Amino acid sequence: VEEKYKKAMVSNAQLDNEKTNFMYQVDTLKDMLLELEEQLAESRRQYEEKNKEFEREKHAHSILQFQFAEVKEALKQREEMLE
Amino acid sequence: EEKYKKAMVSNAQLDNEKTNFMYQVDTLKDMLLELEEQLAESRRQYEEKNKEFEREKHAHSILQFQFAEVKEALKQREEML
Repeated sequence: VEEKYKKAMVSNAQLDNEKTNFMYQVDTLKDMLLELEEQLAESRRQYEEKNKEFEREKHAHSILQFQFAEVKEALKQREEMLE
Repeated sequence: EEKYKKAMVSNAQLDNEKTNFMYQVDTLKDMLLELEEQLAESRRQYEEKNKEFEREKHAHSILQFQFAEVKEALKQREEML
């Protein structure tokens, strides 16, 4: 039937166009997904590299606290010995 | 009225393809939300460390000066012995 087949290929156009829109949609989201992955990986590097600096510092700093508390004591004992 | 069979088959196909894309949109949307959550956290974690590292460096300087003074104040009482 002319009219049944008409509506059908008219529907075929409706669908095929709705489909490519959803297609263009998922790909758009897919891109965003990977874009964010890139950013997240960037961010993880930063944190890691800072944390590494912060450790080197906290370590070095901790070595001094030791030597200082050691020399502070000796100093106190030279002032003690004379009085 | 003979290809009308195949127009309907092509139609049901397309409809279904549309549905599968729909589900994809949904789950991608979820993933994305979960992701900026993570990204944001990471960025926040960085910001606290950078602060933490500035604090450390700063304290580490203060000490370095104190040590330098107390080690030179000690040399003048061990060169005396």
